[PDB]
Amino acid sequence: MISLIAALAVDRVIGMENAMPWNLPADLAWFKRNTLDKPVIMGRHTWESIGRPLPGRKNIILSSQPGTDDRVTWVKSVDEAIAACGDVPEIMVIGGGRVYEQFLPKAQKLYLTHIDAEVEGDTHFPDYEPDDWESVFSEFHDADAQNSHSYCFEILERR
Amino acid sequence: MISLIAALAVDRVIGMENAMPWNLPADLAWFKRNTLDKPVIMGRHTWESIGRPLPGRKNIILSSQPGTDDRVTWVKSVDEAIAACGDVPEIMVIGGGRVYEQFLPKAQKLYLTHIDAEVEGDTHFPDYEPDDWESVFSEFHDADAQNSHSYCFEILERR
Ligand SMILES: Nc1nc(=O)c2nc(CNc3ccc(C(=O)N[C@@H](CCC(=O)O)C(=O)O)cc3)cnc2[nH]1
Ligand SMILES: [Ca+2]
Ligand SMILES: [Cl-]
Ligand SMILES: [Cl-]
Repeated sequence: MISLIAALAVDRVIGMENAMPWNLPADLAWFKRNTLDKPVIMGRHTWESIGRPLPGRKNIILSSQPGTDDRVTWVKSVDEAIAACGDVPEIMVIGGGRVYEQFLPKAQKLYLTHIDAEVEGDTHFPDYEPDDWESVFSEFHDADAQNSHSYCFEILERR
Repeated sequence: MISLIAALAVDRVIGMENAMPWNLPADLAWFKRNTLDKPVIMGRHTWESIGRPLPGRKNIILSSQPGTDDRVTWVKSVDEAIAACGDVPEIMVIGGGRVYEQFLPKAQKLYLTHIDAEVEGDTHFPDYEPDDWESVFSEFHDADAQNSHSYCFEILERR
């Protein structure tokens, strides 16, 4: 099955190119715990934000352009990307925006981090109609010495 | 000599009730490059925020309270903190606010990172007179894929 994981600010704004104005190590640990040992599919901007292959995961880059690197798999289409993953229980789609747009319709699960931050932004996580999704897990956390803002982890299941 | 190093948001804000709302790996790399192989003096709250000893530097904690950790050196006064540095050419003071206020009078150099971020702070860098310091290095950078805000590196020397 296919899953989407993302960090959303107020109004569902997500990053486009520059790094988001927040510092949430708790959220990065959550991203890690949930994607480890799984293939991850991402767009070119996400690849640049990351800066190197995510370890312990199969890195698949979906893009209309040229693979600048031999350590990851570069695909030009969604079907190629899915194929690249092979036969696994869960495929993780890590963004950015267009990439989430493309896999949404095929997704069965969503791992979202809702962050209490108002950021001005162009892109938004695709519109998802909850009556179509079941919220099965939600856990809020306050900001602290290590996390710049309040955040709530949430898992949703496609009904 | 004694130097102070700090990251300042607009209005000299240096800390908030929670972690600062930004993600600036390049600033962190500049901090490391400038403190590596040097003794570092910090207050207890800064220490708590860090979590561990900074590798490759001698860590000195200035605080009225007793120890807590055996991997660093705990001191009770500024004189004590200085003496514990020994014979080194430059001592780095890394905050917070109170520590910076107390050591400014003896400092000859400032390594500052001005970050374009408007936040409500809790603590601020002490007020310094621009006429008393000479900027001998400055370098501006916009936010990018990995850094959330624009920032400018600056080194000032006491006139
Ligand atoms: N929840 C969630 N949070 C995010 O921050 C997020 N980021 C992306 C894309 N951006 C990034 C940027 C960096 C790393 C990263 O360095 N992760 C390391 C963890 C290292 C660490 O814990 O510092 C990884 O190993 O997963 C991951 C995704 C996608 N989905 C997200 N989803
Ligand atoms: Ca100058
Ligand atoms: Cl992308
Ligand atoms: Cl402190």
